[PDB]
Amino acid sequence: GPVPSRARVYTDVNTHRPSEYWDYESHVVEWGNQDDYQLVRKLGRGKYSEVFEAINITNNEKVVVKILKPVAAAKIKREIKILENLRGGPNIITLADIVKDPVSRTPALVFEHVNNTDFKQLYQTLTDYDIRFYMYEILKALDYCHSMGIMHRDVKPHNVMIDHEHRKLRLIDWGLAEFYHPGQEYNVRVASRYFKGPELLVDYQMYDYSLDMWSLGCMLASMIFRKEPFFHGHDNYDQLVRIAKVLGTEDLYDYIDKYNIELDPRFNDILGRHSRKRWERFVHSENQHLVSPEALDFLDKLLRYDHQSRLTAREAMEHPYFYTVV
Ligand SMILES: COc1cc(CC(=O)O)ccc1O
Repeated sequence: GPVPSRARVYTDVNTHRPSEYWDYESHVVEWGNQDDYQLVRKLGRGKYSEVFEAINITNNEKVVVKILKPVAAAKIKREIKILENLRGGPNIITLADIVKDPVSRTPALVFEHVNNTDFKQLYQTLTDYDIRFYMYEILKALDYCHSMGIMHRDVKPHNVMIDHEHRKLRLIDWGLAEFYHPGQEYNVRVASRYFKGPELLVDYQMYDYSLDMWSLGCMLASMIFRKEPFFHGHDNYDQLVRIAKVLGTEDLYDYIDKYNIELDPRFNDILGRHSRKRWERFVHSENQHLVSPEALDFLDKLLRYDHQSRLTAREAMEHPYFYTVV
């Protein structure tokens, strides 16, 4: 069977804490007043919620209301506990209230408002300096949540809200987040296709905070190379082949051999044999001003098959790529 794995940082952060911190099932939700909020417009609808722009009538301030779909109780308590645990942390969205929606009869989470723009609206037009600046801001959020024993598991441009005018960033949508417990096997059906780490794609369940670092590398590659998405898979299987056409198949086999993982046999007819490509293959006249030797070295240290070999969030903050950032 598979070889076990453990995070190389923040391994035992939950083990030493009282059960109150991480046992979300036992958490008692403190309800606010639903009449304090007036819904203004629907922003979007996903698999588990409907999101609205609203106004807090007690202070005339703009807020965002996420009304959860009646799909599951466990997911709701987990998200609430995580948001309350991380509240006030650097670049973490602030949960302002939790009210019972009168129509859906489900919880409605009330958040601070950032801007009607997600990072996906801006990330393909930033300057070199702004890519470094905002990447450093995302790292502050990731090191904080990892230091608090939490993995986000859905890092992607849509989950980074940016107020470009005020140079402010928030990491949102903690609905897939989980507490890291060493030796725990987790569900691999997390993160969006293009940002899924190889551990999810090869069905390795004992993953950790390092999954968020792969997703962050995918965002960086997309920004510096002006290729969205960087790894453009047609489904979860082709997603791994797209990665192997860049990182090569030999390092993929070394990864699965290290953890004694057996690839799904469906890969026998689609994976092939691919050499590792040099990062310079992705540089062209249109993205060259975003590429530097420091950006390429940093990217190379995030996009590694072996989750234990990737930079941690704190090591990433130490990288030369960020030396120019004030
Ligand atoms: C679209 O803006 C926001 C979206 C969300 C949604 C979430 O955290 O799941 C929270 C706060 C926001 O400001």
